[PDB]
Amino acid sequence: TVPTEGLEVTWGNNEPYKYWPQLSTNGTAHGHPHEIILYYYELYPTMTVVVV
Amino acid sequence: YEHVTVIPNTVGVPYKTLVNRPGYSPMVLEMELLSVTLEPTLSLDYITCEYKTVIPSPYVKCCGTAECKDKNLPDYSCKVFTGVYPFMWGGAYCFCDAENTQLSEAHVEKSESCKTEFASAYRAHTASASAKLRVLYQGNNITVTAYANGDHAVTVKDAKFIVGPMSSAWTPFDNKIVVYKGDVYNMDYPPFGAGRPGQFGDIQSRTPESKDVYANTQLVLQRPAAGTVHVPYSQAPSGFKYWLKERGASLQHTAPFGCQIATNPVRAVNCAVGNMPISIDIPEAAFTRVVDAPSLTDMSCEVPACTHSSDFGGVAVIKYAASKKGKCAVHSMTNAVTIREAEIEVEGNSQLQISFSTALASAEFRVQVCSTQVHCAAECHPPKDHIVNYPASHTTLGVQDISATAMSWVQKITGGVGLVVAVAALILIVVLCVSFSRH
Amino acid sequence: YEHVTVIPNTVGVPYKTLVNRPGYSPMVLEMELLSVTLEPTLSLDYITCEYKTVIPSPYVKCCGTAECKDKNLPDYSCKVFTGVYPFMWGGAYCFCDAENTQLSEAHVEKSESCKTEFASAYRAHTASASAKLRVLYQGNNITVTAYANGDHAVTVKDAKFIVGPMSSAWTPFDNKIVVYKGDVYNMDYPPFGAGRPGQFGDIQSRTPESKDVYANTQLVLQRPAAGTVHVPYSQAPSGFKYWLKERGASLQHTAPFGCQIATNPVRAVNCAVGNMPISIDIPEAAFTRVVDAPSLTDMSCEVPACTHSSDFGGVAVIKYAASKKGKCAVHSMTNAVTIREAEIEVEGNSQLQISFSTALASAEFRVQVCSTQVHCAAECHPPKDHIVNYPASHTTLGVQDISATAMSWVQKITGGVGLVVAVAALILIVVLCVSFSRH
Ligand SMILES: *[C@@H]1O[C@H](CO)[C@@H](O[C@@H]2O[C@H](CO)[C@@H](O[C@@H]3O[C@H](CO)[C@@H](O)[C@H](O[C@H]4O[C@H](CO)[C@@H](O)[C@H](O)[C@@H]4O[C@@H]4O[C@H](CO)[C@@H](O)[C@H](O)[C@H]4NC(C)=O)[C@@H]3O)[C@H](O)[C@H]2NC(C)=O)[C@H](O)[C@H]1NC(C)=O
Ligand SMILES: *[C@@H]1O[C@H](CO)[C@@H](O[C@@H]2O[C@H](CO)[C@@H](O[C@@H]3O[C@H](CO)[C@@H](O)[C@H](O[C@H]4O[C@H](CO)[C@@H](O)[C@H](O)[C@@H]4O[C@@H]4O[C@H](CO)[C@@H](O)[C@H](O)[C@H]4NC(C)=O)[C@@H]3O)[C@H](O)[C@H]2NC(C)=O)[C@H](O)[C@H]1NC(C)=O
Ligand SMILES: *[C@@H]1O[C@H](CO[C@@H]2O[C@@H](C)[C@@H](O)[C@@H](O)[C@@H]2O)[C@@H](O[C@@H]2O[C@H](CO)[C@@H](O[C@@H]3O[C@H](CO)[C@@H](O)[C@H](O[C@H]4O[C@H](CO)[C@@H](O)[C@H](O)[C@@H]4O)[C@@H]3O)[C@H](O)[C@H]2NC(C)=O)[C@H](O)[C@H]1NC(C)=O
Ligand SMILES: *[C@@H]1O[C@H](CO)[C@@H](O[C@@H]2O[C@H](CO)[C@@H](O[C@@H]3O[C@H](CO[C@H]4O[C@H](CO)[C@@H](O)[C@H](O)[C@@H]4O)[C@@H](O)[C@H](O)[C@@H]3O)[C@H](O)[C@H]2NC(C)=O)[C@H](O)[C@H]1NC(C)=O
Ligand SMILES: *[C@@H]1O[C@H](CO[C@@H]2O[C@@H](C)[C@@H](O)[C@@H](O)[C@@H]2O)[C@@H](O[C@@H]2O[C@H](CO)[C@@H](O[C@@H]3O[C@H](CO)[C@@H](O)[C@H](O)[C@@H]3O)[C@H](O)[C@H]2NC(C)=O)[C@H](O)[C@H]1NC(C)=O
Ligand SMILES: CC(C)CCC[C@@H](C)[C@H]1CC[C@H]2[C@@H]3CC=C4C[C@@H](O)CC[C@]4(C)[C@H]3CC[C@]12C
Repeated sequence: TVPTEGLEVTWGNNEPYKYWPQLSTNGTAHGHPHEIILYYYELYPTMTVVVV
Repeated sequence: YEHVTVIPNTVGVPYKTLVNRPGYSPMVLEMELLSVTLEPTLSLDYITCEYKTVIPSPYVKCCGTAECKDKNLPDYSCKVFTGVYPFMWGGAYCFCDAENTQLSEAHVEKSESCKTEFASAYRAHTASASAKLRVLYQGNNITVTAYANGDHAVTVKDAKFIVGPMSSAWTPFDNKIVVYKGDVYNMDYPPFGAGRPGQFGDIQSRTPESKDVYANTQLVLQRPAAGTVHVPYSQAPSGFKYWLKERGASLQHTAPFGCQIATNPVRAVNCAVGNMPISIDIPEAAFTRVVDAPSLTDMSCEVPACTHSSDFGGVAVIKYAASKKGKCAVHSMTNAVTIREAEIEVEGNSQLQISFSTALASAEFRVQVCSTQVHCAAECHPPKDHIVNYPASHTTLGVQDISATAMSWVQKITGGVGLVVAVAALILIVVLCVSFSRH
Repeated sequence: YEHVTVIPNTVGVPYKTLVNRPGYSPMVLEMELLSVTLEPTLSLDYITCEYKTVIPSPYVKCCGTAECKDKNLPDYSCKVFTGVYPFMWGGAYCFCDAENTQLSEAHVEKSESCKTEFASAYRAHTASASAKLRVLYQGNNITVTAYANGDHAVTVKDAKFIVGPMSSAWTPFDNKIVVYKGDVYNMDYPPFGAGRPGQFGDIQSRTPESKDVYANTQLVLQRPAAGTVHVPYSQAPSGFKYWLKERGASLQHTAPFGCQIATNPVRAVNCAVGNMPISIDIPEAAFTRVVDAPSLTDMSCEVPACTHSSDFGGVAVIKYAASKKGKCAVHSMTNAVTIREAEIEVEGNSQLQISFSTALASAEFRVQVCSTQVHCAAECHPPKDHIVNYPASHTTLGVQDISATAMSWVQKITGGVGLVVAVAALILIVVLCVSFSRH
């Protein structure tokens, strides 16, 4: 699981790989209100429910 | 002119600042921290290594009892055993058969291998942070290496740089550390002269070549087997070897904030913690007056593409009509979006293209091209890839920023419901006013 | 047996501690701090010294205008003066009467004296304390040296000592210090690369052998004076020399707590601040059983003379029944009185004499010898000398809880006033009971 701050993974003797998530989602930020809330929930799943 | 700014400590992400000197054309400086090194100052506590049990040949008194004398040797242990009848290859050692005694002695010396295979127990106090900074100054890439304690002045191309003091004093090293080869460990080693057998630091010495040796290995001599001349002993095995087989994970694999731990000298590199104040004294020769810089009028912004992909996904095309040929520094007027280009050459009536990175659902922002501003609005789409191998170039955004047409919607909803509330308030107020007229 | 105690961090004042092991004769240990050293860990910021101005011979061009280029010398300054008509000993040097030019160039480099006469600007982070302690152990007087950071357990005569850690981290050195030869100054020297002319650090270098010199002396060339071949210059004098003539008092004379300061390495010897924990692991062989130690009876105390001054102004004589011949420790049962001697030989029915110091006007104390106690009473006279040149040997001044004798005046006054108040209260209570007893 890659958190927001990023994940560093060392595999054997290889140089470590670094991964960061980006704002990917299956919703849309300019469509119907339910698509809106789906996008706005998928990006920030914790405090979107709080604000809603 | 002295310009003071603050940049996050993250390594490899350039940040751009607007030096705005009234009476002169705006200047844009892009600075990127290529390497930040925290080198703690180490006071060596001691050196641990593998011990060696020195056992000289036992003495065998054929008819009589042998006795020994105490010695100052690091772990000297002697014992006399009675009623031994040892045998050599040719038969019994000597005539007297039951009165024979064996004097057996042993001690512990730090091995010669302590010169090369050893662990150093150090104490660390404070870090003298240093930074390598890449600055896009006057269109050229310059590199300044400066101590980040706020007290080093580096002058390049007549421009003076003061770096530091770093906001956060956090370091991955605690007070007491252990260094072995290229690995650094954070452990509370036992105090000097009070080591424990079979664990780390059972044998201790201040320096690898020091002749004094504190060793605690529980060297206890045992009775030799009947008919043999060997010297048996019960001893806790070298704690250095047990630590080596059970080291665990080093700091470079467990340090927080993604710090890279190195040795010779001990360094912590690229810790993305806190931020860095940077003060730049820029000479007058680097500035251009507003009347000599181009004047841009009748400019408009269009956004052919925008995706918040953390890799400068948005593109802006701006039409301008320049007063005369020249160069001018393009800078974003908001913190939510960042422009890759620092300056653009402009000439006549034309269009210029810039690439920007953002996290906004709708990229509504303003761009200050030369001394004027142009407003851009965009319909931005999410990227299809979930994971990338580089940190986001755009900045984190607040509550109101991401809201876009959802904000347009909550405007309608709040307006309607608050209108209902206002109508109710008006009805209540008029009813109260009428009520007070009836007394 | 582990005994932990605390002694004030003063030098030259012995302290008595009582090791009381049940089933064993009490032991007393006298500990005295001979030297407490605070050694800060220094990272050399830079080196300053006296600069030397190098001026090549001026270039006199007769019938043409001389021109010079910029050079990367530390403070290179170059100028051309027109209309010069220089003279040598044999007459005019330049035939062309006018239009002659003189090219004058000069620069600054650190002089050779920087290898001997220099001031080192250091940064101080944290001191690693060390302590030398004299212990009165088993009638012998031994000396033990150990770091005072709660570490470096040191074994002498099988007795294991752990010194510290210091109760206070106070150090006389600020963050930045300047060391010249043997005087260290708490000076906030200018940051490297940002020196100022005519002050400390106008010329700076990282290490005495470094070729990297940053010099800021505002060296300005002036016009030659009317037919001479010299090259004048107006330059701020060496700020290092001005600092030398204006050093003031060093930390050796201005530090509080009576700290002494030494260099090579930099130490703060004998700082009387805070206190010191001491842990002692006494071997079992050290102690003597109660049955073998003498048991004293018929023990009484008297005081031939007492002077409540320093240096043990009181003398006491105690009579005992020694029972078996032997020796045992002598201890004070109260802190306000301190007995000089630690152990005494008792034999037969003789009497022993002890020396004690106190700030008490009325000595009221108890003395423990060979596990049995006596009460000593004395009236102590004030000393005649107003000032002595050694620290007070008694523990401290009295507190409100401990007055002198003839405090019975206070008892009598309090008793009389309280008795009047109490009889008044009894009368009031009786009257109130009568009043409430009506009807
Ligand atoms: C194979 O490779 C390994 C890895 O490099 C080698 O190990 C190296 O061995 C060297 C030789 O011993 C080590 O170098 C020095 O050895 C000195 C021997 O006396 C030792 O004294 C040194 O330690 C001091 O200097 C260090 C650097 O300045 C300090 O960090 C250290 O704290 C010591 O400094 C003293 O500290 C006390 C603290 O109380 C102060 O009071 C003193 O004033 C300080 N004095 C000075 C002068 O500063 C140092 O160890 C080298 O360290 C070691 N490698 C590592 C990583 O530790 C093997 O030797 C090699 N194989 C062969 C065959 O050579
Ligand atoms: C006349 O007499 C004076 C004194 O009365 C003499 O001055 C002494 O000169 C010596 C040699 O010049 C000095 O000894 C060393 O000189 C080294 C020259 O390279 C210098 O580098 C040394 O300093 C480093 O090493 C020390 C021990 O290893 C460290 O304690 C010290 O802090 C320095 O260590 C690093 O230095 C670099 C420098 O850039 C820093 O970046 C690091 O951070 C430092 N690390 C640490 C862990 O500290 C050392 O000075 C000697 O010091 C000096 N005397 C005094 C009191 O300073 C003259 O030589 C003499 N002249 C003649 C002709 O006799
Ligand atoms: C423990 O160690 C001391 C010697 O150690 C030395 O002194 C320590 C204080 C310390 O600094 C050490 O680093 C240092 O090496 C042993 O003896 C102490 O010193 C003298 C030795 O002769 C003892 O007797 C003294 O002798 C003086 C000369 O005859 C005499 O004048 C002293 O009495 C009078 O002196 C002062 C003047 O300075 C005077 O004003 C006073 O009125 C005082 O009576 C003194 O008797 C000391 O008694 C010893 N020190 C103490 C504090 O008692 C000591 O013997 C040893 N322990 C054992 C068990 O042997
Ligand atoms: C947007 O929609 C996408 C498609 O609807 C989502 O992708 C799907 O996401 C789910 C859960 O997030 C995945 O389900 C998991 O599947 C794995 C195994 O599937 C993978 O491995 C097999 C191996 O043969 C491979 O054939 C598949 O194609 C997958 O690559 C299970 O082990 C898990 O338990 C779990 O069921 C889907 O696999 C995944 N499909 C695809 C095509 O991506 C996407 O997650 C959505 N995004 C968001 C933000 O919701
Ligand atoms: C000033 O320096 C920046 C970045 O610093 C550079 O980075 C190093 C990796 C070296 O290249 C050094 O020269 C220098 O320290 C320069 O920006 C970078 O320019 C390079 C090439 O001009 C870009 O590489 C390309 O990137 C694209 C991205 O899609 C790839 O497709 C290409 O294949 C190629 O790799 C690089 O992306 C770019 N980075 C940034 C952050 O802009 C800059 O050009 C330079 N300017 C001057 C005047 O020297
Ligand atoms: C009412 C319906 C139609 C739309 C409401 C959408 C709201 C609830 C959505 C819009 C997208 C969301 C925000 C977009 C950006 C930010 C800033 C970030 O630092 C924390 C999450 C936060 C604060 C999100 C929380 C929830 C959010 C505000």
